[PDB]
Amino acid sequence: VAAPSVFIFPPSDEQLKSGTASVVCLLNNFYPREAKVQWKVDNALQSGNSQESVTEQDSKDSTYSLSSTLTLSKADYEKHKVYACEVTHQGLSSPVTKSFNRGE
Amino acid sequence: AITDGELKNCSFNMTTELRDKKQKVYSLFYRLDVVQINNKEYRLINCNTSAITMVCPKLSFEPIPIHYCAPAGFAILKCKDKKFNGTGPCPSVSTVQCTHGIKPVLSTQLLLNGSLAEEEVMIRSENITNNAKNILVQFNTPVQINCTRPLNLTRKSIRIGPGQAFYAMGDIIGDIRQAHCNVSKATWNETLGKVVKQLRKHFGNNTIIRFANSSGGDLEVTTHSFNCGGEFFYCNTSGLFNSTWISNSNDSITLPCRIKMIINMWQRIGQAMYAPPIQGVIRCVSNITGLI
Amino acid sequence: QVQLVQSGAVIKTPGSSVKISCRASGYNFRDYSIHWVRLIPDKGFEWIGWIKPLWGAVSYARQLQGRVSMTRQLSQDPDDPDWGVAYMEFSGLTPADTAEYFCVRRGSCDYCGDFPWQYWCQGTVVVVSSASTKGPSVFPLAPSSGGTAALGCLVKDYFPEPVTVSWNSGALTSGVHTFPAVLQSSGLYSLSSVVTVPSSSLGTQTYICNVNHKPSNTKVDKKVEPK
Amino acid sequence: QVQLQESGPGLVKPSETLSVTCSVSGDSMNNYYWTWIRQSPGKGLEWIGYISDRESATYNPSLNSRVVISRDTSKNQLSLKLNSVTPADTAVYYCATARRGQRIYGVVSFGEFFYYYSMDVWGKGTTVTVSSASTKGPSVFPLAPSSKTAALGCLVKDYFPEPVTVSWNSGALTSGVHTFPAVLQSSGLYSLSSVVTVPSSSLGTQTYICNVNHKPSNTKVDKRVEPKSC
Amino acid sequence: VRPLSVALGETARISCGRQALGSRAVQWYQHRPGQAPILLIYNNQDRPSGIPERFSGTPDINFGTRATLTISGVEAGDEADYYCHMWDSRSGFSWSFGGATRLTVLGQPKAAPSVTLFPPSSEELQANKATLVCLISDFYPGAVTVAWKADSSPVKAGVETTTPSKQSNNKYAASSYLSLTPEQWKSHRSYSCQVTHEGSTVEKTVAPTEC
Ligand SMILES: *[C@@H]1O[C@H](CO)[C@@H](O[C@@H]2O[C@H](CO)[C@@H](O[C@@H]3O[C@H](CO[C@H]4O[C@H](CO[C@H]5O[C@H](CO)[C@@H](O)[C@H](O)[C@@H]5O)[C@@H](O)[C@H](O)[C@@H]4O)[C@@H](O)[C@H](O[C@H]4O[C@H](CO)[C@@H](O)[C@H](O)[C@@H]4O[C@H]4O[C@H](CO)[C@@H](O)[C@H](O)[C@@H]4O[C@H]4O[C@H](CO)[C@@H](O)[C@H](O)[C@@H]4O)[C@@H]3O)[C@H](O)[C@H]2NC(C)=O)[C@H](O)[C@H]1NC(C)=O
Ligand SMILES: *[C@@H]1O[C@H](CO)[C@@H](O[C@@H]2O[C@H](CO)[C@@H](O[C@@H]3O[C@H](CO)[C@@H](O)[C@H](O[C@H]4O[C@H](CO)[C@@H](O)[C@H](O)[C@@H]4O)[C@@H]3O)[C@H](O)[C@H]2NC(C)=O)[C@H](O)[C@H]1NC(C)=O
Ligand SMILES: *[C@@H]1O[C@H](CO)[C@@H](O[C@@H]2O[C@H](CO)[C@@H](O[C@@H]3O[C@H](CO)[C@@H](O)[C@H](O)[C@@H]3O)[C@H](O)[C@H]2NC(C)=O)[C@H](O)[C@H]1NC(C)=O
Ligand SMILES: *[C@@H]1O[C@H](CO)[C@@H](O[C@@H]2O[C@H](CO)[C@@H](O)[C@H](O)[C@H]2NC(C)=O)[C@H](O)[C@H]1NC(C)=O
Ligand SMILES: *[C@@H]1O[C@H](CO)[C@@H](O[C@@H]2O[C@H](CO)[C@@H](O)[C@H](O)[C@H]2NC(C)=O)[C@H](O)[C@H]1NC(C)=O
Ligand SMILES: *[C@@H]1O[C@H](CO)[C@@H](O[C@@H]2O[C@H](CO)[C@@H](O)[C@H](O)[C@H]2NC(C)=O)[C@H](O)[C@H]1NC(C)=O
Ligand SMILES: *[C@@H]1O[C@H](CO)[C@@H](O[C@@H]2O[C@H](CO)[C@@H](O)[C@H](O)[C@H]2NC(C)=O)[C@H](O)[C@H]1NC(C)=O
Ligand SMILES: *[C@@H]1O[C@H](CO)[C@@H](O[C@@H]2O[C@H](CO)[C@@H](O)[C@H](O)[C@H]2NC(C)=O)[C@H](O)[C@H]1NC(C)=O
Ligand SMILES: *[C@@H]1O[C@H](CO)[C@@H](O[C@@H]2O[C@H](CO)[C@@H](O)[C@H](O)[C@H]2NC(C)=O)[C@H](O)[C@H]1NC(C)=O
Ligand SMILES: *[C@@H]1O[C@H](CO)[C@@H](O[C@@H]2O[C@H](CO)[C@@H](O)[C@H](O)[C@H]2NC(C)=O)[C@H](O)[C@H]1NC(C)=O
Ligand SMILES: *[C@@H]1O[C@H](CO)[C@@H](O[C@@H]2O[C@H](CO)[C@@H](O)[C@H](O)[C@H]2NC(C)=O)[C@H](O)[C@H]1NC(C)=O
Ligand SMILES: *[C@@H]1O[C@H](CO)[C@@H](O)[C@H](O)[C@H]1NC(C)=O
Ligand SMILES: *[C@@H]1O[C@H](CO)[C@@H](O)[C@H](O)[C@H]1NC(C)=O
Ligand SMILES: *[C@@H]1O[C@H](CO)[C@@H](O)[C@H](O)[C@H]1NC(C)=O
Ligand SMILES: *[C@@H]1O[C@H](CO)[C@@H](O)[C@H](O)[C@H]1NC(C)=O
Repeated sequence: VAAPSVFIFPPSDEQLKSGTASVVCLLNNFYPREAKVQWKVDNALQSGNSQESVTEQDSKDSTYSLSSTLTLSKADYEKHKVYACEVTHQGLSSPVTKSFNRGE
Repeated sequence: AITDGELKNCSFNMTTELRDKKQKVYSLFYRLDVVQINNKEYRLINCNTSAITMVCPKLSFEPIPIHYCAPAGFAILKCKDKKFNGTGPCPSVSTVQCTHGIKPVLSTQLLLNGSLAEEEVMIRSENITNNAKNILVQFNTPVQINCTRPLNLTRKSIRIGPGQAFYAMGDIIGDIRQAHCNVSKATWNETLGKVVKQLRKHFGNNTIIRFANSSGGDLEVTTHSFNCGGEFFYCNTSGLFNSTWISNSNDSITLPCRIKMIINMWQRIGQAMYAPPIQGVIRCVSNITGLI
Repeated sequence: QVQLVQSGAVIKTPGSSVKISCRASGYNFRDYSIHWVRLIPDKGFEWIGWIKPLWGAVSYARQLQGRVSMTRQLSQDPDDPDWGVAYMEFSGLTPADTAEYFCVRRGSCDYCGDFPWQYWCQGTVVVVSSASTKGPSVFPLAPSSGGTAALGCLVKDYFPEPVTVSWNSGALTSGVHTFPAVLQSSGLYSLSSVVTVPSSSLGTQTYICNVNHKPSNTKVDKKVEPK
Repeated sequence: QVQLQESGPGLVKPSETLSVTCSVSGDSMNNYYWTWIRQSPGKGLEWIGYISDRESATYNPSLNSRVVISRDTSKNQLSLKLNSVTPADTAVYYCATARRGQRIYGVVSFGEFFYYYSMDVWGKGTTVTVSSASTKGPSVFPLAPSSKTAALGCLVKDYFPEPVTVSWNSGALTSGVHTFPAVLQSSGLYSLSSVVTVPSSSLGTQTYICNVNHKPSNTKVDKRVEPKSC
Repeated sequence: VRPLSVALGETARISCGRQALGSRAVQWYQHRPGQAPILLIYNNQDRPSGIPERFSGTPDINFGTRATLTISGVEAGDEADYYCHMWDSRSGFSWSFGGATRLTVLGQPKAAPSVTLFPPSSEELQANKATLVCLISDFYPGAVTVAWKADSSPVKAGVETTTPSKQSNNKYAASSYLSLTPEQWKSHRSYSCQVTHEGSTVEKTVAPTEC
C-alpha cells in the first residue's frame, strides 16, 4: 500500500472568462486502484457535474493517479466560497481534505 | 549512350478479349533472343522451325533429392572403398535398399552441389591416354560461389486467349547492371594445387601442367550454364582456367555473365522452351565440387 | 503466412453507413469461413456475422437484422489462386456503434469446431460522432509558490483525437503524467497532463506545454509558472 | 586560393567575333577543368562548354559550331570566343572551374559508374551587349555637399554602354560609398547618380574627387567636388 | 522562375522537380541577385567552407525517396534562387539546370524612409541643365512612388527612373534623374521632392536660393 499526495487546483480566471471553470482534484502515486474521492462546494455535496478518469498501472513504479473535475457555470463558482475535496483509502487511517476558498 | 546495349524495347499487335480487335503492346527482349529480318523490323530467334511452348507459371523447376529404389527380387550394392577409381574389385560391399538423395542439377563444365570425396582429390577417367575421354575431378572440400542479377524487373500480363496469358519484361526500376558471379581467388588457387598434384602421378613428376580456356562452340559448351532462381545464366569462365604450373585474403574473381530466355535443351528438332520472368532481383549461393 | 489486412479507420456522423474491407492472402480463399466480430469498449465482444466463400452464403446475428450485409470478391487467375478480398457494410450507424471491428479466420484442424479463432487482423475503429473537427486550446496549471508540486496544462474541447503533448520541446520527460481523453462534454474531449517538479524550481524556470492536435493543424504553447 | 577577374568590352557590334578573357592567379589552373556559364537576361543559367587540362574540346548541343574555347598556360589566360555574334548573345559571362567526381553504383572495371562535376570558384562577371551603336564619352559633373551625415554626390550624364563605376578619393574612400541603378534616359543613354555619406566636419576638409572608370569608351575622369551653401 | 514563400524562421522545403532515375548526385546553389551562384550542397551531402550550417541536403536517403532541400531558419539575406542540379544514370550528360524556386520570405520589417538632397551644380548651370536629384532608400516593401510638383502642380516631363531594386542591407531603393534647366527652374518659386510609402508622403522643398 501507499499514499497519494493530495492536491487541489484552484478555478483559474483563464477558464471562467469562457464561462465554465475547472476545479481539479488530483491524486498521484498510489495503489490500490480503487479510491473513494469525493468533493464539496461551499461544504455541500454535488453531483452530475463531474467526469473522473483513472489511469493504468505504470511499468516502472506500478502505481496509479486520479483526476476528477467539477464543471459548473460562472454564476455558480462566484456564488460560493469554501471549495474542498475529500480523499479516502484503505491505506489512510483518517480522511484527508485540502481547501481553496474562493477570493481568499 | 552506348558503352558496350543489352535489352531492346519492342512493339507489336495483340488481340484484346474480343478476337477481332488489335492493340499495340510492348515488351523488353534481350538482344540474344531477337534477330533481324531485313524501324528496323525484328522477330524472335526461331519462327522458322520451332513451336516455342511457354513453360506454365504454376510450375517450379528446382533440385529435389530423388532416391533410386529397387523393387522386390532386386538389390543395390554400395562400395565403401575410399580408393575406388571406378573399376575392378571393391573389397568392402554393403547392400542398400535405396541410394542417397541426389539433387538433379543440369550444368556444364562444373559440377554444382555435388557429393564430395573423402581424403584427397579423386581424378577419374576411362582410358586416360585417349583424348576424346573426359576427365572427372572430385573435390574433398567445397568451393563456394555467389551469383546475382543486380537489376530489378516486373511483369506485364499481356493476354493471349480466354484464360491463357503471357508474361514479359516491363520496366527497369533502377539501373542497368550486368549479371555476374564471384569465385574467391585464394581458395581457387589452392584447389588447383591439388588437381595438379595428382595429375602428375598419371603423367610424370617433371612435367609442366597448364590450363587453357576453350576452343569454340555454342554457348552451352563454351561457358558455364546454370539453372538457378528460375533463370538461365551462361557465365564466361575464361578467368578461372588460366594459369601454368611448373613443379616448383578477400580478393574475389569476377565472372561476367549473359542471360537468355528462349532455350533449347537437348537440341531436339523444332522444339524450344520459354522461361517466364522473375519479379525482383535474384540471389544464389552454391558450392563447386568437381570439374570436367 | 496467413495475413488478414483490414482497412480502415473511419469517422462518420450518425445515420450514415460504412463499408469495411478485409484482404486475405496466403491460403486458398475459396475454402474457409470468415467471421466478423465487434469489440465494445464496455460490453466486450459481439459476433456480427459469418460469410462462407465459394458461393457467398451468409448468416448474421439476430439483433443485427436489417442493418448488416456482407459479400466477397473471388480472385480469378489460373496462375494465382491464393488471395481474396472480403467486405462488410454496416448501415444504420448511431453513436453507440463506436467500437473496433475485426475480421477473424480460424486455423487448420482435425478435431475442433469453427469458432476457435487463430489468425487475427489488426482491427479498425469506426467512430460515430456528430461533433466537427475543432482545435484544442491550452490553459496553465501550477501552485502559487521543498515538497514536490504539480505543474501542468489543460487541453480542453477538441475533436477528434489524438493529441500528442510534449514538455519543454521535449526533453522534460521524467515525472510526466498523462490521462486518457475525458469523455464527451457536448461531444468534445479533454486531456489533463501534469508534471511533478520540486517546489524550488517553480520560481526559477519557465515551463511549456506543447499541444499538437495533428488532424486540425493546431499548435499552442502556454507558459506555466507560479502565479 | 584561386582568384578570378572577368574582362571584356561593354559594347561590340553584331556579326563580330566576341572575346572574353579570364584573368587567373594562383597558377593552380592545371589541376582543374575550365568552363563558362551565362545568363541571358530574363532566363535561368546555361553552360557553354568544357576545356580540359589535356584540351578535350566539348560544347553544348544547344548552340551551334560557332563556339571556340582556347586556354593559355603561359600567361594563364582563358579565352571565350563566340563567333558570328547576334543580339541573341546578350548575356552576363561567368568564368568557372570544376572538379571531377564519380558516383559508383556497382562493379568498377565493369564500367558501372558515371562522372559528376561541381563548381568551386565564382568570378566577378562581365556584361556585354550587341548593337550597331557607338561608345559615348560621359559628361561628368561632381555634386556639391549640403549642410547635413552630409550628402556627397556625383553625376555621370550621357553614358552608354552601361554600367558605370564611380569611386572616391582616387579609390581610397570606401566607407559610406554606394550607388543605385543609373536611370534610363529616353535618348538611349543612362545617368548615374552617386550617394556617399561623409561627416560634414570632414567633408569640407579633404580632397573629394569624383573618381570614375570607363573601359568601353576608353576614358578616365577625376573632377573636384566644390562646396556650396545648401 | 518559380516563386516560393515562407515566413522568416519557417522551415523551407524545396523539392527538385527532376524525376531522377537510377543513382544520382544532386547539387543545390544559392544564386543571390546582385552576385554569382554559390555551391551549397555538394555530392548530396557536403557543405563546403563559406556555407553556413543552416543548410543541409539529404545524406540518409536509400534508393527511392525524393531529394529535397531543408533550410532550417531563414535570415533576411536568404532571398535567392535555388537551382536543383540533378544528374542520373539512365540519362545522358546533363546540361539543363531546371528552374528554379525563389524563397521569398514574409514577415520582414520595415519601411522607414529618407531623402538625400542634391544641388543645382554650378559647373553645369552654365551649360543650361539642373542637377536636382533625390536618392531614396530604406524600405520594406519597396514598391514606392517618387513625385515632383511645381508648388501645387504635378509635372512629369524630363523625369526618368528605373524600377525599384534592393540594396545590400536587405531593404529596397528608388532613384530618379530630372532633366530640368534654368529656364524651367525660375518659372516657379520652388520645386518639391515627394516620396510616398503606403499612403504616407514625405515632403521636401528646394529653390535656387535654398538648396
Ligand atoms: C563480387 O565481388 C565484387 C568485388 O569483390 C563486388 O563488387 C562490389 O559491388 C558493390 C555493389 O554491390 C560495390 O559497392 C558500391 O561501391 C561504391 C564505391 O565505394 C567507394 O567508397 C567506399 C567508401 O568506403 C566506405 O563505405 C563502404 C560501404 O559503404 C565500406 O565497405 C567501407 O569499408 C567504408 O566504410 C570506398 O571504400 C571504395 O573503395 C570506393 O571509393 C560505394 O560508394 C557504393 O555505396 C554507395 O551507393 C549505395 C547505392 O547508391 C548506397 O546505398 C551506399 O550507402 C553508398 O552511398 C553512399 O555514398 C553516396 C556518395 O557517393 C551517397 O550519395 C549515399 O547517400 C551514401 O552516403 C551514406 O553512406 C556513406 C557510407 O558511410 C557515408 O559516407 C555518407 O555520408 C552517407 O552516410 C556501393 O556500395 C563495390 O564497389 C564493388 N566492388 C568493386 C571492387 O567493384 C560484387 O558485389 C560481388 N558480387 C557478389 C554477388 O557477391
Ligand atoms: C545449390 O544448393 C543451394 C543450397 O540449397 C541452393 O540454394 C537454394 O536456392 C533456392 C532457389 O529456389 C532457395 O530457395 C529460395 O530461397 C529464398 C530465400 O529468401 C526464398 O525467398 C525463396 O522463396 C520463394 O520461392 C519461390 C520463388 O519464386 C516462390 O514461389 C515463393 O513464393 C517464394 O517467393 C526460395 O525458398 C534456397 O533458399 C537456397 N538454399 C539456401 C540454403 O539458401 C542452390 O540453388 C543450388 N544450386 C543450383 C544451381 O540450383
Ligand atoms: C583403376 O584401378 C584399377 C585397379 O586398381 C587399375 O587396373 C590395373 O591396370 C593395370 C594396367 O597396367 C594392370 O596391370 C597389368 O596387369 C596385367 C595382367 O593383368 C599385366 O600383363 C601388365 O603387365 C600390367 O601389370 C593391373 O593388373 C590392374 N589392376 C588389377 C587389380 O587388375 C586401373 O588401371 C586403374 N585405372 C586407371 C585409369 O589408372
Ligand atoms: C542500337 O544498339 C546497337 C548495338 O550497339 C547498334 O548497332 C550497330 O549497328 C550498326 C549497323 O550496321 C553496326 O555497324 C555497328 O557496329 C553496331 N554497333 C555499334 C556500337 O554502333 C545500333 O546502332 C543502335 N541503334 C541505333 C538506332 O543507333
Ligand atoms: C519502351 O518503349 C515504350 C514505348 O515504346 C516506353 O513507354 C512510354 O513511356 C513514356 C514515359 O516517358 C510514356 O509517356 C509513354 O506513354 C509510354 N508509351 C506507352 C505505349 O506506354 C517505355 O518507357 C520504354 N522503356 C524503356 C525502358 O525505355
Ligand atoms: C530462317 O531461315 C532462313 C534461312 O537460313 C534465315 O534467313 C537467312 O537466309 C540466308 C540465305 O538462306 C542465310 O545465308 C542467312 O544466314 C539466314 N539468316 C539467319 C539469321 O539465319 C532466317 O533468318 C531464319 N529465321 C529465323 C527466325 O531464324
Ligand atoms: C524492385 O522493385 C520493386 C518495385 O517494383 C520494389 O518493391 C517496392 O519496395 C518499396 C520499399 O520497400 C516499397 O515501398 C514498395 O511498396 C515496393 N513495391 C511493390 C510493388 O511491392 C523492390 O524493393 C525492388 N527491389 C530492390 C532489391 O530494390
Ligand atoms: C558469398 O556470400 C556470403 C554471404 O551470403 C559470404 O559470407 C560472408 O563472408 C563475410 C566475409 O568473410 C563474413 O563476414 C560473413 O559473416 C559471411 N556471411 C555469413 C552468413 O557467414 C561469402 O564470403 C561469399 N563468398 C565469396 C567467395 O565471396
Ligand atoms: C580465352 O578465350 C577467348 C575466347 O573464348 C580468347 O579470346 C580471343 O583472343 C584473341 C587474342 O589472342 C583475340 O584476337 C580474339 O578476338 C579473342 N576472341 C574473341 C571471341 O574475342 C582467348 O585467346 C582465350 N585465352 C586467354 C588467355 O584469354
Ligand atoms: C570472356 O572474357 C574474356 C576476358 O575475361 C574476353 O576476352 C576479351 O575479348 C575482348 C574482345 O576483343 C577484348 O577486347 C579483351 O581485351 C579481352 N580480354 C582480355 C583480358 O584479353 C572474352 O572475349 C570473353 N568471351 C567472349 C565469348 O566474349
Ligand atoms: C555448401 O558448402 C557448405 C560448406 O561445407 C555447406 O555448409 C555447411 O558448412 C559447415 C561448415 O561449418 C560444415 O560443417 C557442414 O557440414 C556443411 N553442411 C551442412 C549441411 O551443414 C553447405 O551445406 C553446402 N551446400 C550443400 C547444398 O550441401
Ligand atoms: C597460385 O599459387 C602458386 C603457388 O603459390 C603461384 O605460383 C601462382 O602464381 C598462383 N597463381 C596462379 C594463377 O596459379
Ligand atoms: C615420381 O614421384 C613419386 C612420388 O613419391 C615417386 O614415387 C616416383 O618414383 C617418381 N617417379 C619418377 C619417374 O621419378
Ligand atoms: C590470362 O592469363 C594472363 C597471364 O597471367 C593474364 O594476364 C590474363 O588477365 C588472364 N585472362 C583473364 C581473362 O583473366
Ligand atoms: C460436437 O459433438 C462432438 C461429439 O463427439 C464433439 O466431439 C465435439 O467436440 C462437438 N463440437 C463442439 C464445437 O463442441
